[PDB]
Formats: sequence, structure tokens, C-alpha cells
Amino acid sequence: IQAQIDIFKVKWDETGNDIISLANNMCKIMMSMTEFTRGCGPLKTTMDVIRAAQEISLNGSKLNALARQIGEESADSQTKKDLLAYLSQITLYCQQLNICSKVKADVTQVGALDSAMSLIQTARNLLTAVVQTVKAAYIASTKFRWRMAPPKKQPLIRP
Amino acid sequence: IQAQIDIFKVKWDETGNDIISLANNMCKIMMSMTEFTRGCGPLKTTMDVIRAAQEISLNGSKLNALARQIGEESADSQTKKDLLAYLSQITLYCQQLNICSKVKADVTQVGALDSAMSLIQTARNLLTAVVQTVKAAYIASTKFRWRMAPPKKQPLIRP
Amino acid sequence: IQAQIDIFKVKWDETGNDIISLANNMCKIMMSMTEFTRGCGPLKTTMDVIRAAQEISLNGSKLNALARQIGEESADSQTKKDLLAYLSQITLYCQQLNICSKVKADVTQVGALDSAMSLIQTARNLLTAVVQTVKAAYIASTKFRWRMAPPKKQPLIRP
Amino acid sequence: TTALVCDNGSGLVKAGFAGDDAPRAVFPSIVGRPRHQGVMVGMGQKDSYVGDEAQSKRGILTLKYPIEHGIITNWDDMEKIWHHTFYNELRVAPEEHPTLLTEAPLNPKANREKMTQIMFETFNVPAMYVAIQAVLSLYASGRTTGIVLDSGDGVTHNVPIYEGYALPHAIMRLDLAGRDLTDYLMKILTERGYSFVTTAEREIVRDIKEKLCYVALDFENEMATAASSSSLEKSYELPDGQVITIGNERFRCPETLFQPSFIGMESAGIHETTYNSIMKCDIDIRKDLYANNVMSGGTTMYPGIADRMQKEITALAPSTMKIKIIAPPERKYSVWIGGSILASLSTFQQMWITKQEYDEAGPSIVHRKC
Amino acid sequence: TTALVCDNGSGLVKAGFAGDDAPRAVFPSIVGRPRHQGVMVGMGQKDSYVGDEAQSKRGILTLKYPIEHGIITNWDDMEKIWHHTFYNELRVAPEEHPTLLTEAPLNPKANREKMTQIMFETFNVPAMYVAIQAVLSLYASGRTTGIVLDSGDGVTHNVPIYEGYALPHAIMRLDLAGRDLTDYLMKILTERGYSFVTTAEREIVRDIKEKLCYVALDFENEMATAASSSSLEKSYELPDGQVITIGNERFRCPETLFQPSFIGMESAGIHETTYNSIMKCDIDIRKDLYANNVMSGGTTMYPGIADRMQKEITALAPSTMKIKIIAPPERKYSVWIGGSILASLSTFQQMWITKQEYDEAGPSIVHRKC
Amino acid sequence: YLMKILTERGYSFVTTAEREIVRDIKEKLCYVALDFENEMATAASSSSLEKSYELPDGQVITIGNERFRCPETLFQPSFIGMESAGIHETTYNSIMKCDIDIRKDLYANNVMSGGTTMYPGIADRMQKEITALAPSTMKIKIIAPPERKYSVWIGGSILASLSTFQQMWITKQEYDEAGPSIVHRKC
Ligand SMILES: Nc1ncnc2c1ncn2[C@@H]1O[C@H](COP(=O)(O)OP(=O)(O)O)[C@@H](O)[C@H]1O
Ligand SMILES: Nc1ncnc2c1ncn2[C@@H]1O[C@H](COP(=O)(O)OP(=O)(O)O)[C@@H](O)[C@H]1O
Ligand SMILES: [Mg+2]
Ligand SMILES: [Mg+2]
Ligand SMILES: [Mg+2]
Repeated sequence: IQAQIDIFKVKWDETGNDIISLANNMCKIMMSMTEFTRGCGPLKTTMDVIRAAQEISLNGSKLNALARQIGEESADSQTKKDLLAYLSQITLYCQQLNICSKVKADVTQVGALDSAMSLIQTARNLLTAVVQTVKAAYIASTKFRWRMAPPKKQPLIRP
Repeated sequence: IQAQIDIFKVKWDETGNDIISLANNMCKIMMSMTEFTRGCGPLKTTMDVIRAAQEISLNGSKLNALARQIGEESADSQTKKDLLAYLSQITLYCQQLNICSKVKADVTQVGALDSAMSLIQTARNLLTAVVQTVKAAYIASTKFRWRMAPPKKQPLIRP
Repeated sequence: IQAQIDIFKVKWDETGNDIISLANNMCKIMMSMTEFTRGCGPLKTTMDVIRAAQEISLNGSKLNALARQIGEESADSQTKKDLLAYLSQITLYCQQLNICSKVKADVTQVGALDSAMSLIQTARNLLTAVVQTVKAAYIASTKFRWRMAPPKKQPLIRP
Repeated sequence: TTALVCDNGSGLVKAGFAGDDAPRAVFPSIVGRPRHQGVMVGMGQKDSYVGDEAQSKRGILTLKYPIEHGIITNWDDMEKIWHHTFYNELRVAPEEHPTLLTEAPLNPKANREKMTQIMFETFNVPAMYVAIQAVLSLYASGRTTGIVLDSGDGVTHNVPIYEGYALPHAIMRLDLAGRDLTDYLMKILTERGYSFVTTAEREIVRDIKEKLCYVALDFENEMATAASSSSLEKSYELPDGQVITIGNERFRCPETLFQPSFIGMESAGIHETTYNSIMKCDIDIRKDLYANNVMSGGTTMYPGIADRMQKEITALAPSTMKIKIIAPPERKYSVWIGGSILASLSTFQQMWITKQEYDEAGPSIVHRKC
Repeated sequence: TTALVCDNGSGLVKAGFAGDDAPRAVFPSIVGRPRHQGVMVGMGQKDSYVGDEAQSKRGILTLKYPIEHGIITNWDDMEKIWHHTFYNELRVAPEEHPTLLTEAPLNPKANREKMTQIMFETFNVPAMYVAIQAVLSLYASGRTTGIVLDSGDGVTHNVPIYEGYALPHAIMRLDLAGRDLTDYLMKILTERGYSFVTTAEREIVRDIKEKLCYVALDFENEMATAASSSSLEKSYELPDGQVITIGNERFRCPETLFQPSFIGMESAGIHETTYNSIMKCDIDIRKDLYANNVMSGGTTMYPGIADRMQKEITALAPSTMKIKIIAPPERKYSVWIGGSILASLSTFQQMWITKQEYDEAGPSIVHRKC
Repeated sequence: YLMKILTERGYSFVTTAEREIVRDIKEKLCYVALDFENEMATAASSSSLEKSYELPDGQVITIGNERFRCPETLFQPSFIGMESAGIHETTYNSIMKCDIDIRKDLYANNVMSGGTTMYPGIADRMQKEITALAPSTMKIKIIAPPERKYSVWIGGSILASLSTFQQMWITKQEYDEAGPSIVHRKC
């Protein structure tokens, strides 16, 4: 997921920087929570994971607004419809993250890892639906009437 | 193929030496690869054969440029049209050598003799189309308005 | 189908008359059932069609026996093999006629035209395989070591 | 600028830039559409998934190939596939790149006319060209004299060429290819008990065919060996954890190529088709065509097809001639590498069908130019 | 002697003697076993009830069909069923009668191998033979040229035949049949409020389906008519005196055959399956296959299936060809009547798999002979 | 060749029975154009040349330009990759290999036989093609009897029933004496 953003190099070019920055923050928090899953990471308390999930939800709302602006700026095409579909998915995931974070906070306060497993899963679903929102928004704003490098050569022989 | 160049002895006489030198280098590399086919030769790795093929392609581009210069220097005739046809053939063979050499390099890097068989075949096609380019260029530049010995006597009785 | 028998004019010449008589009876019953299909005919009840089908089956068994006798009387040839193939076809059709006639009788007794359609179809298949059994038997018994007229002239121009 | 080379096969789409040596995008040519009922709001807005995103989500889709036997049956889906290739996979605006498309020989003329019309009116490419696939395979094989067997997923065709002069009366196009072998593998898999019926299960059977199936050198001896002992059985694990085991179906599926009577087809196998294509050419060039049998396309990658085809042809050709089958390890991408060689040539740049010519002469210019 | 003809379908067992025109034994293919607790001494010694004695006592049993989708899943139960058929229903010693068994096409090979082994080792029959069911249906239809749609309780398969020469590449076996329609009827019956969950209640729902359900000629018009007025509602009385009423479920249950997407299946309906099987055959025989659409099996007895299928095929076939569906009134027993025709033939008596051949070659002789 | 060029429209006939269907299409529809280039121009400009045929399974095909392209192979055998000259140049070359005195009598009697010479418009086209080769003075006329499909057999009837011919049969006794090589002496 990180590689799809990492091929970005420096409408679009006006709100593009904000969106790429938000996606990069999302990926940073995402691997924060992933490292929590693996055991060693910046955040070690389930409360910290809930705070990180709420942060990802807030970034998702912001990126959703920016991508909606780009989407209505652009012209009718297939990539616009893909972008709108991904925006709906981001909306659903953000709502899930909010309410589930509040529920897990209350459950933890009333008195472990499996509490944060579902939050990590929902945030990972959200992130997967963002790297397809930046690409669709970029293509819809640019190719129709930052940068992304052309894809790498496919191997001729696969062992 | 070597004999056709070997009858050369020392427009033309200004760029002739360059062309004959390039053709001689081509023949030297060609029998290098042929000796690789027979088993014993200066180069023994398929990577070496790919490097030799790329070298022959570079020499082909240089000789193509020189022969084109001679061809436009010369006057309208039938040998000029033969020369232009052979130049087109050299262009095709050089492009084939480049791209196929890169493909075989990648195939060998991803992890034998038959890999170099087609490169040898294409280089041999290229060489056959050069010894007919030096002769046509020589005749077009000289006989119309180095040296080549007159042809040997044909046998009166063939056993 | 009637025309193929109608070209007969008066081993073979010992059992030939029996076979031609049986085939003529078959054709008479066949057009009886065909006229039933067209609406106007000697027989008007589906029970009558079932009785006619059983009669054709009985005639088929008799003609099969006679043609088998002629076939083993005759000598090895290609027409003998054709005759044996047609005998096998007649056997299959006769068995079908018997069992299907009994089934249709029971279906009609327990309480229309489509009931007799399949019986007519099977009897017509049987008849087509008889006019090729009389001809093959005649040729196998006679030409190898009644009458049939030579075929009519083919038109020179077909409009 | 730099020219595109889109080799839209019947089963896989392989695109890239001219002058390179490997495609950038290689994805299946399918267009799935969801068939179940969506219950979560916001999920299910996307009506159709194309290419690689319909191969991941195939559990809830009906995958439908737009190209079928090399002939584009569905045109809206193929516009979807081309849009995917240009924008979402290669990520290039088509307005700035000429496009080199490929096509099997002996296809309908409406096929070329509509590919040209779609490229010049929907994608607004500045130039294009449609090239026969076996010619490009001979380009990428590094020769100019051979007979190019080019199997695939749609068709299997030969093009005999002698020193750059193709012989159009000896082109033999056979409609037996990888997809027919997949369907026959499904049929013969029903014998062991495994029933694959859906489209996603067609893709599972295709993967079984790629992983396990091979070509027997001697069919009768291999059937005897497979019946006598269980040394030929190999197991495959389905996407839900089940394990299958196919011992005799391994070489029976690709034997359809050499005996097309297995699937009810009358035509002769690929060995007799190649030999008949050779002996339709002029007598003087049959010796040079015998020694250069370039094999291309995906379907010619079964383990042991070169040896078997050499054995089958050598039994037909005269005892004196030297038969050798050329099977490069990269032969799956030979057509595209040939497209890279052709589109990047200095000589070729006068042979594009420019947009101005299309405006003058309409979509019937592709028959004159190509 | 006289040969037996045991047509062990997936839902009903129909046995008899060759040469007759009607089966002697027709009983369901179920094997019930009591599940409650026996309290009276001497009652409850019998561990399993088979066939008709498990359909009367179904109130205290768990009925289990041994054959499931034409494939015999349970072999001990199927030995029980065959023992019942031979001894308690037909009342013949199997040692003195050849047996003609039937089987759907495209089944596993282990199915034939184990039926042969059980007949030759457990029942000691002197000879046997396994015949595809649609071939026998075409025997009993009185023709030699047709395409035999043969529904049933397990499977629904086509076999196109032209003048005694079957086309094995155009055999289309679909696994949608009467039992799936019964389960779908249970599902849609839950809408009105009636919940049938047990196996005995599966049998009650099967009887509802047989008595009431029919096939609509035009589905949308019939749904509109059923929603507008209550003229389509018919009542059925359950075994405990309760009365149910199904108005819209009558033609929705058998519509699953023509739209197998009702029960989540992807495959095309029986009309498209028949048409696809027709246009896989050679071009010259499609006209003769169009005019002879023999329909067999129990499931093809819904009131109005012939008219609907003719309407559906006529919309697919070219406007010139003459489509007519052949639906004999006895089509439930067409396979068995075909078995009687085949087993009693003079020509056929050299095609039995004799016991000596089985001793020589083992249970793999059935693949060569049949 | 008709099968090959039929693949262009979309119709693919591959089997032997489908060869027979294509043969029937050729017999029913195909004809010979008097001027090939003008007919190609007419066929491309308008759809007045398209005629439909109904296959044995109810499908309808439509061939407009393949009608005169199939029998044009006779006059340009380079369509199917053959080198040799058309039937008009073959007839003219056969005429000018004969002695000079009989070319005038051979020009005026061009008997056409066999089935393939029954395309609608082959006599007019062949007369036009030969007249452009022969000297302007000689009178060219092609003899095309309406029964020319059976001309060889009618000639067999004329020859075998002759009074003079009955001494030219290869009798069985001669075959017994001389073996199967008698047919080269007698015939
Ligand atoms: N390694 C392999 N072994 C056997 N068959 C293969 C293999 N790889 C691909 N195929 C077959 O080849 C087909 C892909 O061929 P492809 O190269 O895409 O041809 P095209 O590009 O003309 O469609 C697939 O459908 C598959 O059945
Ligand atoms: N009159 C009928 N109307 C509708 N469906 C029927 C009728 N009779 C039987 N069926 C269905 O057909 C099935 C019986 O089919 P059957 O003839 O036994 O096929 P098989 O012998 O192959 O099992 C039953 O399960 C039932 O659902
Ligand atoms: Mg390909
Ligand atoms: Mg049945
Ligand atoms: Mg003749």
C-alpha cells in the first residue's frame, strides 16, 4: 500500500499536495498500528490505538472532501465514476471507525489485542480505498480535459 | 563472407577506409561468435555473445550512416538503388539486434547455446547485408561519374 | 417411397414375390396412416393407428426373416453388407413399434393426433429401411453369382 | 513522441511503450459485473470491474471476455478494456502516443474498421497501425525466414515467411486455442468427481492447466504408464483448501492440439497444419521453412511441446530435411517484443495511419495501409 | 432368461422386466432410520425402513436419499435399496436375470465401477449393462434423431443424437433438477408463514409442488395477474388438517429452471442450454434437431412447460426453422420404457457385460463396453 | 478460395459438409464480371450487388463482393498464389502453338465444356479477353451450349455407339495377352 503512494513524485497541482500529504499521514499511522500488531511500535496501549483510529478517520473525512471537490471540478468519464464509488467507500469506513472507536473506548474503560484487531482491520480497509482515490482523482483531473512514474517492466520469465 | 572483403586492397577514398575497417571488425566479431558456436573461441559466456551482438549493432549503425553519406553524394543509377535497399536491410537488422540482445540479457539474468543461436543468426544476416553494401557503395561512388581485384577465372571443366 | 417399389415388374424369383408383396402391404398401410395424418383416410381412431402400427411391425419381422435367408444364400460382397445393416435397422424399428404401440394403447385406455404422430414416424422410418432392403437383396441375389427398370434419364438442364 | 504497443490478445492484454523490451501492463482481458445483492450502503456503486480488479473480486462477479476467438464480440466492454489500459495501467494520455495494435490473420474486416474508428474517434490517438501477430513474432524471433506457429487463447495460426515475403495463400488459421483446452479440461475433470461450472471456476481450471498440464511425447505409451502406475499423479490445492488430484488429465488436455477430434473438431492437429502450410509454399523455400519453426503465444508453453512437435513433423517431412523447432523461453511475449521492434524502427515512421488520412478516407484506410 | 431393467433415478426407483411396457416396482429412493425413543418391547427391532415403508412411517424417521445429484453418495444405503428392489418388490433372485442399469452422462467413473462391482460381487447377476438415460429416452420416444432434454430429481441433461450417432461434445449436463425446486419452494413458502424444516416436511413440500405448481408462459404478465387479483390462489390441506394457500409461489418454483439465478446458480436456463447444445452440433443436423425436442423425466411434467419451452426456443432459433417440443403423456417413465426396448432386442444380447468378462478384466470393463 | 474470402464477412466454413455448403453458394450466386475493376467500383459504391443465401440451419448470409471475386481466379490465377496465366491467355497460347493456317478456324470455334464454365457471363468475358489478344481481323466466337455440363458424356455416347468404333475396344483377350500396358497402345 505504501508503494502506491511512494511512486508519486513532485484540480490537481492546487489541491494535490494536500491529498498526498493526507495519504502519507494515513500510511504512517497505518504502519504504526501494524507495528503494534507485530508487538513493537510507537504506540503500545489499546487507548493509543483508538486515538490513532480516530485520527485516521479525521484524515479520511478531510481527504474525502478534497477528492469530492476535484471530482466535481472534473469532466464526465469512467475514472470519475470510479472516484465517486471510492468516495462512498471512504464515507462508510470513516463512520465505522468513529462509532467503533467510541464503543471500544467504553468497553476498555468499563474494564486486549483483539480489541484493536477490528480497528486495525477497518483502518486498513480505509487505507486501501484511499490509494485508489488519489490515483483516480489524479487521472480524472490531469489526463482528461505531482506525478506518477510509469509502471515497471513486467518480467518476461516468472520462476 | 570474409573473402568478399578480403579482395579489397589499398565519396570513396575519403570515407572508404572507415567503411572497410568497420566491415573488417564486423567479420572478426562474426567469426568470434561462429567459433563460440563451434565450441572453441575468444568468448565463452552467453553474456559475452550478447555484448558482441550489441557491438556489431553499433558498427552497423556507423556503417549505415557512412554508406548513406556516400549514397547521397553519388548520382542516380541502379547501384544506388541497390545500395539504398541494403541500407534499409541493415537498419532492420540493427534494430533487431538491439532489442533481442536486451531481451536475451534479461532472460539470462532472471535465470544456453540456443539463447545465442538467434543472435548469431541475426548478426550473420547483418554481415551478409554489409558485404553487399561496401561493394555497392564502392561501385556507385567510383565507377560512375581502396580497390577490388577483378574476379577469378571460372573453371572450364567442373568435376 | 412408393415409387421405389413401383419400379419392380414381374434366392430371388423364389422368395422375391413374398418380399415384394410384404413391402407393398407396408406401403399401403403407410399411406393409410399418412392419410390419417392429413385428416381423411380409411382409419380414423387412434386405436386403429395402433393396430396398423402393430401390423406393420409383424410384416417387418416377416420381411426381415426372408431377407436374412436371401442374405445368407448370397455371396460375400458390398451389397450383402448393406443388406445386413438394413436388416439390423429393421430389427430396431420393429422392436420400437411393438413396445411403443403397447404403451400408446395403455395411455389411450387409461384416458390425440400427437399420440399417433410418433407411431407414424417410426413406421415411416421402418418403411424407408425396407425399400433399401428389397433393392439390396435383389441386387445381392441376382447381379452376383421380378425385375427393376433402368433408371430414368437425368435432365440436361435443371430450371 | 514514443509509440504505444498494445497487443490486445484474446485472453491477456499486454501493453507498453515502443522501444522497450517488456510490457508495462499485463492483465487478463475480462470485465466482471457483480451478480449478488449489495446490502452495505456505499459498497456496490461500481458497476463493472475490469482486468486485475475483476480477477481478485471474482467470487461475486460474472467474468466475460470481450474478445472471443480473436474477434471482438462485445464493443462496449472492449472500450472499457482499452480505457483501463490507457489510463489506469499505463497512465498515459492517448492523444500524445501512436498505438500499434495486433490482430490475427483472416479475421473479419469490420474488426479492423471498428478498432480504427474507436481509436480515432473515442481515444483521439494521433496515429495507429494494425499488424498481424505472427509477423511480429518473426520480428522478435530475430530472423526473416520461418513459419510462425502462434497459439494463444483465441486462435492458432501459421504464417510462412521467406526473406520478408509472406505467402498469403499458405496462411492456415485454426480456431483451437487455450480456451478450448480449458473447457476440455473442465469436461475431463468431471470424470474424477470435480465439477467446475462457474466462470470463476473456469479461471481456477485455467490455473490448474497452466500449473500441471504438459504434452506427452508418445500418447499411447503415456496412457499405458498412467494406467499401470500412479507415478504421474500431481495434486493441486483449490482456493478453499480442498486438494484435487489429476493423473491422466495432465496430458489429455493439451493433446487436443494434436488430435482436435477430442473436442469434436474435424481439422488436423497443429503438426499436420504446420506441415500442410509448409507444402503449400514454393518448392525452393521448404528447406528453409523446415529449419525455422518459430513457436509463439501462450499455449505453446506446455512442457514438452517442442520435442513432441519436432517428432510429429519429422515423421511427415522427407527423411533428409533438418527439422528444428525454435521455442524461445520468452515466447509468451514474442508478439509484443515484435511490436516494440516494429514500432520503434526508423523506416516504419512513414507507415502510421495518421489522423488526417483517417479524416480524408474514413475507417476503410486500414485495409489499404495494413 | 428375462432381463431386469432397474432405472435407479435420484428420486425414484423404477424396476421391471425387459420386454414389458410398465415397471412393476415404483417406490421412492429413501432409507429412513428411526430417531425417537422406543418404549414398547418388540417394536423398534428394525433399524432401517427402505422405500415405501419409510414413506408411510416418515413421522418418526429421518429420510436420507442415497443418490444425490445422480451420484451415489452412500453405498451401504444403496445396497439396501437394490436388495429391496430385487427381493421384496420385484421378488426375483438376481442370479438368474441380467440387469440393465441407467446413469446420467458426465458422472464420475468410480460410479460405474462401483455399480458394476456391487452387482457382480454382492448380487451375483450373470450380466449387466449401464446405459445413458437420454439415449434410452430417445429409444422410447420412437425416433432416432432428436435432442433429449431429460430432467429429473438429480440432474438435467441434454444428449443430441442424429440418426443413431450421438454427439458427445454437445452433451450439456446441468445440476438443477426437482430437488432444488423443492428446496426453493420451501424457501419461498417461508414468506407466507409456513415453515417446513424437517425431511418429512420436505416430502410434504414435494407433494405440494407436484399437485399445485405449474409453469407460466409469460412470467412478468403472470406476476402482474397474481398481484392484481386472487384468481391464482389454490389451497392445499396438510396431513394434520391445516390448510395452506399459495398463489404466487405456484409458478415461481418451476421458473427456477428457466432462470437458475433464482437459487444463486449462474448457468443459463434449460431453454438456453438446449439451444446452446443445438448450435454446438454440425450445421446440417440443426434443422432436424430443432423439430425433435424430446422431453423426459419427472420434472418436465409441470403443466405448461412444453408451450413455454417452445416459446423460449423459438425466440432464439432463426425465424425460418420449425420448433416443436415432443412431450409424451408417459414421459415420467420414458427412460424405463427405453430400457425395456433396449434390453429385449435381438441385436443387444451380445453387448451384456458377462460375469466371465468381469472376472477377467475387473470393474474397468464397464468403460470399454458401455 | 470462396471459403477463404467468405471468412472476411464473418462466416467461417471449416468442415467438409461446410465445403459442400460453400460449393452450393458458389453455384447459386457467383458469376463472372465482364470488367473486373468497374464491377469492384460498382460493388463498393452501392449495395445493388448483394444477394442473400439461407444456410441449412436457418441463418441468412449476404455476399456482395465475393460473387465475382471467386470466379475471377480463373482469369487471374494469382489470386490463389498460382503463377500460370488465366484461361484466356492459356487458350490464346494454345491457339498460337498450332500451325499458322488453322488458327483462323480455331479462333471461330472455342468449344467450352465442363461444369465450371457455367458461371453467368463467362462466354462474354472470355470473348472480350481473347479478342483483345487476337489480331483485329479474326472473328472470335465462344461456343457455349446450354448443356455443356454434360458435353463430355454426350460425346461418350456418340463415340461408344459408332459403327466404326466397335473394332477399337480393348477386349479382355487382348488384356490377357498383353497386360495393363495395352491401354497405352490402344488409347
Ligand atoms: N505456462 C503455461 N502453460 C500452458 N498454458 C499457458 C501457460 N501460460 C498461458 N497459457 C495459456 O495461454 C493463454 C494466454 O495466451 P496469451 O499469450 O494471452 O495469448 P493472447 O495474448 O493472444 O491471448 C491462457 O489462456 C492460457 O490458457
Ligand atoms: N406431476 C409432477 N409435476 C411436477 N413435478 C413432478 C411431477 N412428478 C414428479 N415430479 C418431480 O420429479 C421428481 C421425480 O423424477 P423421476 O422421474 O424420479 O426422475 P429420476 O427417476 O431420474 O429420479 C420428483 O422429485 C418430483 O419433484
Ligand atoms: Mg498472442
Ligand atoms: Mg430420470
Ligand atoms: Mg468434366
